[PDB]
Amino acid sequence: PRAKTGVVRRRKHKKILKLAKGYWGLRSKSFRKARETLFAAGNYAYAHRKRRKRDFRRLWIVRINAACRQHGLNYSTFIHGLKKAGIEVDRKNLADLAVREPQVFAELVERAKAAQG
Amino acid sequence: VAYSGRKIWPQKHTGRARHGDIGAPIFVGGGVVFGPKPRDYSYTLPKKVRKKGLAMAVADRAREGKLLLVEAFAGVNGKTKEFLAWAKEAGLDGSESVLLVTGNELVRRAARNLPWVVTLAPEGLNVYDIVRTERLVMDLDAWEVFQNRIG
Amino acid sequence: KTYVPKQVEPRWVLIDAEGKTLGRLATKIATLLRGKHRPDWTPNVAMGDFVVVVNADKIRVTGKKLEQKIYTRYSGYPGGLKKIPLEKMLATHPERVLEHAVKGMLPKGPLGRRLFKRLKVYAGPDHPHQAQRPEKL
Amino acid sequence: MEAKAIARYVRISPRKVRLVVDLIRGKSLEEARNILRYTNKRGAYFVAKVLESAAANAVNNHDMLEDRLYVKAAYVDEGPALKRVLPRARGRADIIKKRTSHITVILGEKHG
Amino acid sequence: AKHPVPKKKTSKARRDARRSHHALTPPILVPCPECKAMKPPHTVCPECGYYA
RNA sequence: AGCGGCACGCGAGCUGGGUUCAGAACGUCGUGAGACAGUUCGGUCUCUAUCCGCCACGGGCGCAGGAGGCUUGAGGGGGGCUC
RNA sequence: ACCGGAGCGCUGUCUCGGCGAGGGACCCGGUGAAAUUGAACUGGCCGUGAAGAUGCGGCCUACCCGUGGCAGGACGAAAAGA
RNA sequence: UCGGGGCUUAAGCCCAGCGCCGAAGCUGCGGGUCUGGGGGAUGACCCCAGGCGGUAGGGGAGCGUUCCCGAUGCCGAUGAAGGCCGACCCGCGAGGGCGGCUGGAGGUAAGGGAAGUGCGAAUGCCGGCAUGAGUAACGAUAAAGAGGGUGAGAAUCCCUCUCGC
RNA sequence: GGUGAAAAGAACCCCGGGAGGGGAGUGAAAUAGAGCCUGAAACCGUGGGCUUACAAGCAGUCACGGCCCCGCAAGGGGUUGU
Ligand SMILES: [Mg+2]
Ligand SMILES: [Mg+2]
Ligand SMILES: [Mg+2]
Ligand SMILES: [Mg+2]
Ligand SMILES: [Mg+2]
Ligand SMILES: [Mg+2]
Ligand SMILES: [Mg+2]
Ligand SMILES: [Mg+2]
Ligand SMILES: [Mg+2]
Ligand SMILES: [Mg+2]
Ligand SMILES: [Mg+2]
Ligand SMILES: [Mg+2]
Ligand SMILES: [Mg+2]
Ligand SMILES: [Mg+2]
Ligand SMILES: [Mg+2]
Ligand SMILES: [Mg+2]
Ligand SMILES: [Mg+2]
Ligand SMILES: [Mg+2]
Ligand SMILES: [Mg+2]
Ligand SMILES: [Mg+2]
Ligand SMILES: [Mg+2]
Ligand SMILES: [Mg+2]
Ligand SMILES: [Mg+2]
Ligand SMILES: [Mg+2]
Ligand SMILES: [Mg+2]
Ligand SMILES: [Mg+2]
Ligand SMILES: [Mg+2]
Ligand SMILES: [Mg+2]
Ligand SMILES: [Mg+2]
Ligand SMILES: [Mg+2]
Ligand SMILES: [Mg+2]
Ligand SMILES: [Mg+2]
Ligand SMILES: [Mg+2]
Ligand SMILES: [Mg+2]
Ligand SMILES: [Mg+2]
Ligand SMILES: [Mg+2]
Ligand SMILES: [Mg+2]
Ligand SMILES: [Mg+2]
Ligand SMILES: [Mg+2]
Ligand SMILES: [Mg+2]
Ligand SMILES: [Mg+2]
Ligand SMILES: [Mg+2]
Ligand SMILES: [Mg+2]
Ligand SMILES: [Mg+2]
Ligand SMILES: [Mg+2]
Ligand SMILES: [Mg+2]
Ligand SMILES: [Mg+2]
Ligand SMILES: [Mg+2]
Ligand SMILES: [Mg+2]
Ligand SMILES: [Mg+2]
Ligand SMILES: [Mg+2]
Ligand SMILES: [Mg+2]
Ligand SMILES: [Mg+2]
Ligand SMILES: [Mg+2]
Ligand SMILES: [Mg+2]
Ligand SMILES: [Mg+2]
Ligand SMILES: [Mg+2]
Ligand SMILES: [Mg+2]
Ligand SMILES: [Mg+2]
Ligand SMILES: [Mg+2]
Ligand SMILES: [Mg+2]
Ligand SMILES: [Mg+2]
Ligand SMILES: [Mg+2]
Ligand SMILES: [Mg+2]
Ligand SMILES: [Mg+2]
Ligand SMILES: [Mg+2]
Ligand SMILES: [Mg+2]
Ligand SMILES: [Mg+2]
Ligand SMILES: [Mg+2]
Ligand SMILES: [Mg+2]
Ligand SMILES: [Mg+2]
Ligand SMILES: [Mg+2]
Ligand SMILES: [Mg+2]
Ligand SMILES: [Mg+2]
Ligand SMILES: [Mg+2]
Ligand SMILES: [Mg+2]
Ligand SMILES: [Mg+2]
Ligand SMILES: [Mg+2]
Ligand SMILES: [Mg+2]
Ligand SMILES: [Mg+2]
Ligand SMILES: [Mg+2]
Ligand SMILES: [Mg+2]
Ligand SMILES: [Mg+2]
Ligand SMILES: [Mg+2]
Ligand SMILES: [Mg+2]
Ligand SMILES: [Mg+2]
Ligand SMILES: [Mg+2]
Ligand SMILES: [Mg+2]
Ligand SMILES: [Mg+2]
Ligand SMILES: [Mg+2]
Ligand SMILES: [Mg+2]
Ligand SMILES: [Mg+2]
Ligand SMILES: [Mg+2]
Ligand SMILES: [Mg+2]
Ligand SMILES: [Mg+2]
Ligand SMILES: [Mg+2]
Ligand SMILES: [Mg+2]
Ligand SMILES: [Mg+2]
Ligand SMILES: [Mg+2]
Ligand SMILES: [Mg+2]
Ligand SMILES: [Mg+2]
Ligand SMILES: [Mg+2]
Ligand SMILES: [Mg+2]
Ligand SMILES: [Mg+2]
Ligand SMILES: [Mg+2]
Ligand SMILES: [Mg+2]
Ligand SMILES: [Mg+2]
Ligand SMILES: [Mg+2]
Ligand SMILES: [Mg+2]
Ligand SMILES: [Mg+2]
Repeated sequence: PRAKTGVVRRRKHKKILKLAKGYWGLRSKSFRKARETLFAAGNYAYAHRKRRKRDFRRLWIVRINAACRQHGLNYSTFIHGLKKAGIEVDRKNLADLAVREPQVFAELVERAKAAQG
Repeated sequence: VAYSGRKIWPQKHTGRARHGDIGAPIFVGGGVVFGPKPRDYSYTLPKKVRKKGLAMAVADRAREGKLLLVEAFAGVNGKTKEFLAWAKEAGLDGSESVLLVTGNELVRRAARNLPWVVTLAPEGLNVYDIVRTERLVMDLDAWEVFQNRIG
Repeated sequence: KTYVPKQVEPRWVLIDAEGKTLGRLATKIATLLRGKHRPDWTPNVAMGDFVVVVNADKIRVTGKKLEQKIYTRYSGYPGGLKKIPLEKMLATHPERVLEHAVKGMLPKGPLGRRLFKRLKVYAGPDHPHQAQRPEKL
Repeated sequence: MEAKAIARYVRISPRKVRLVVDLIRGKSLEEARNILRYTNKRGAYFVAKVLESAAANAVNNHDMLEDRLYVKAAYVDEGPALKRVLPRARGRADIIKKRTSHITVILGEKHG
Repeated sequence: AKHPVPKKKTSKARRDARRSHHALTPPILVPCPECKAMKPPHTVCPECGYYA
């Protein structure tokens, strides 16, 4: 009983060329160039999913510290204040309040100010 | 494989790969690697199991109710239509596969062509064929010889 | 899902120059070229205020920087390395010395280069009195 | 409507006939007849010849008017190549592909 | 062969790019005054002729 | 009438006298075949540059009306000798 | 037609190069290869790294695409180092 | 050129202090798998805790390919195998379904058996098509020019004259 | 090695020196049209969408934004500017 390659190999290749659509030049036409590209692609994403946490950990901090200093105080103090008062709210992201809903930020500012001193 | 032995090319400063003869399995057309040769597939199953199985098969088809001994083969005279008539009387409506065991050469000739029937000599009784069929039916002269092999 | 600003509006600004420590001042200017002070900060769009400096020909600087500090400049050719000292920068093109700093403090990419274009430095003042000009400090 | 014509297996490299085809894609029939008429390339002759046939079909098979048909589209595809050997210095031999072309012109009524 | 040789297959991109200046240009033509047809300027052509 | 670096700069630039294949000989060593930072005569150096770089020369587009002519010089380069 | 030294004659061997001829090179029309080729969106310096980097870091520089030329690099090609 | 910019009661060094930033570490929330303990008379399943980087290598559980029993069966012209497409469904995954198009005569469940059973590399073997590139070259530097003719087409075929070897 | 169940292998007209096509015709099917079943991939080409001429690259990934396309919708697909 001989089991020639048959369809098996084509389908496995074809299945990867899909995955690699849109890649530059040979990386999307050649199975071998494709697989190589996809290898790194998987790792790049996995590493970037951990990154995306930090990409915003930051963005928010700037944006916060930004509006934060309009009120005369700085982020590193603002957090000392909030954290001092036990105001565990405003998970950094929600301190988008600095943007829309400014008054509430101004509120949280005084609260943190009163807490610190 | 039918090729020569000559070393296809010198293997040095040729620049080509490196090879011996076309016969080598890396070449297409070359010889097969661990491809199959003819071999014996049989083995000697312990006799005591050849028995137990046979008995157990006949038993299974009895505990099931499907077994039926007979002798009143009036449908003698090797002619399918006759055995076909005897079949109905005996409740073998041809609804289920049957392993008809009998010493009778004619009754054999009769039932032979029915697609739902498996004629068979008494000595030929065996596990596979029993299990294949849905119902065992055999003449009493047969049930003596099966009872003889083991019983 | 985090906020994202719309088409902003170029806030302009007017900075002095006299007496300001070159680098110290240069920092503040940069942070203004980027948002970083505007709470709707967006690192891929550029919306930092336009900056306009004047009287740059008066910038302070500590140490002996006026003779010590020298600016290098490579041309493709052999020996093409030029060594121009601070003293000579101000003596000739003086707005130059303020640029070589802030530019060196902006990001590197294509956007960073756009930001540099949002900077206007003069020795004067007498800058082109377009519109906005809220002097700062 | 539209009427096509195709000359297959023309002994001439596609890369070379294509230049002449690009030269008349979408132009009028009268314009092309002139262009191909004074274009200095072996390919012109062929592209012209298929161009002419494309017209007769348009008229004698599809009613459309000569006074107002043009090259809606056109193109050349590569057909099977005649490979030949070629003795070379020191006994080595090269194969040389005398390539081939399928030339296609498709015409259409000017306006409506 | 001997000494220099390409270090890498040219990409279909770079290849076509090289060829950006290969395109032809239509022949310059003018309607001949005598006949109705077209001629290449400064030249005589069949189905026509010239004056003296 | 400087000394060094640049794969003791540079053989896809050249040469090939020297070294460093096969021939042959001298002195020398070895029974020998042979051997020698010992010597001597002879001895095939590969048309086609893809990319970077370099010398030149065009095509495209841009320069937020279109065009003809004249120009400023940021930034480079050349020169720099001596009796 | 062996290998070394010298001299006379004569010379583009040289100081030191110039001009000219023809056959190529170059442009147009016809036909149309090759070694090579992981894939390429393939710059400079100073570092750095398996100790000699277009691909890492910092900095400088650089509009997109070709054509005729040069051979410093791609530890260029060739030959699984003799 | 201290990574750069740039820094002088510092953005340097020394001593003291309060902050904040900062990993795939730790916490929060959800999920998987294994292991252990417990409820489950119960398989199923539920709960709690703990472990889960990995080359040589050991162990375990699966996926697909060819063929055999299951086949005098079953699916198939109201469309088999194969091919092309899919942003859908299931699986951790190898995979399996489903829908559309193509294709036009085969296919083979559940459950088992047997192997020529899975390829990206071997300067592998065979074939196909690329790159260099419209590039080098068109094979002796004895040499060509015109008129006339034939022909769908003529520098290249025929004739004449001139020239050269 | 393979048209199709069967040559029914395409009369006739049209462009062309021919080749090859366009109609007409046969056939269930002609993208079964004659090295003709199926017709994958590399490779070449035509049209359409998004995109690119101040830009630094193992060609991807993450995020946001613009354009084009699907669905009444929340949404999804393609592309790529930073
Ligand atoms: Mg195999
Ligand atoms: Mg033989
Ligand atoms: Mg032998
Ligand atoms: Mg043999
Ligand atoms: Mg060898
Ligand atoms: Mg064989
Ligand atoms: Mg039977
Ligand atoms: Mg100093
Ligand atoms: Mg970027
Ligand atoms: Mg980038
Ligand atoms: Mg001297
Ligand atoms: Mg020295
Ligand atoms: Mg030197
Ligand atoms: Mg060397
Ligand atoms: Mg040295
Ligand atoms: Mg040397
Ligand atoms: Mg040499
Ligand atoms: Mg040398
Ligand atoms: Mg060499
Ligand atoms: Mg010599
Ligand atoms: Mg010498
Ligand atoms: Mg010598
Ligand atoms: Mg020697
Ligand atoms: Mg040797
Ligand atoms: Mg010797
Ligand atoms: Mg010595
Ligand atoms: Mg010698
Ligand atoms: Mg030579
Ligand atoms: Mg390179
Ligand atoms: Mg270089
Ligand atoms: Mg100047
Ligand atoms: Mg100068
Ligand atoms: Mg100079
Ligand atoms: Mg000089
Ligand atoms: Mg002699
Ligand atoms: Mg002399
Ligand atoms: Mg003379
Ligand atoms: Mg000299
Ligand atoms: Mg000449
Ligand atoms: Mg030539
Ligand atoms: Mg010649
Ligand atoms: Mg040519
Ligand atoms: Mg470049
Ligand atoms: Mg150094
Ligand atoms: Mg490193
Ligand atoms: Mg490293
Ligand atoms: Mg490198
Ligand atoms: Mg890195
Ligand atoms: Mg670098
Ligand atoms: Mg540069
Ligand atoms: Mg050329
Ligand atoms: Mg050249
Ligand atoms: Mg070179
Ligand atoms: Mg050269
Ligand atoms: Mg070299
Ligand atoms: Mg070796
Ligand atoms: Mg520093
Ligand atoms: Mg202090
Ligand atoms: Mg358990
Ligand atoms: Mg139990
Ligand atoms: Mg762990
Ligand atoms: Mg593990
Ligand atoms: Mg082990
Ligand atoms: Mg299993
Ligand atoms: Mg059944
Ligand atoms: Mg049926
Ligand atoms: Mg039917
Ligand atoms: Mg149905
Ligand atoms: Mg169908
Ligand atoms: Mg099968
Ligand atoms: Mg479901
Ligand atoms: Mg269908
Ligand atoms: Mg199907
Ligand atoms: Mg099975
Ligand atoms: Mg090879
Ligand atoms: Mg090789
Ligand atoms: Mg190689
Ligand atoms: Mg190999
Ligand atoms: Mg081959
Ligand atoms: Mg091959
Ligand atoms: Mg040539
Ligand atoms: Mg030749
Ligand atoms: Mg030529
Ligand atoms: Mg010849
Ligand atoms: Mg004539
Ligand atoms: Mg005549
Ligand atoms: Mg004619
Ligand atoms: Mg003639
Ligand atoms: Mg004739
Ligand atoms: Mg036939
Ligand atoms: Mg026809
Ligand atoms: Mg003829
Ligand atoms: Mg015909
Ligand atoms: Mg038709
Ligand atoms: Mg019909
Ligand atoms: Mg159909
Ligand atoms: Mg039809
Ligand atoms: Mg089809
Ligand atoms: Mg068909
Ligand atoms: Mg054919
Ligand atoms: Mg074919
Ligand atoms: Mg068939
Ligand atoms: Mg295809
Ligand atoms: Mg296109
Ligand atoms: Mg656009
Ligand atoms: Mg870019
Ligand atoms: Mg960079
Ligand atoms: Mg649209
Ligand atoms: Mg909707
Ligand atoms: Mg992108």
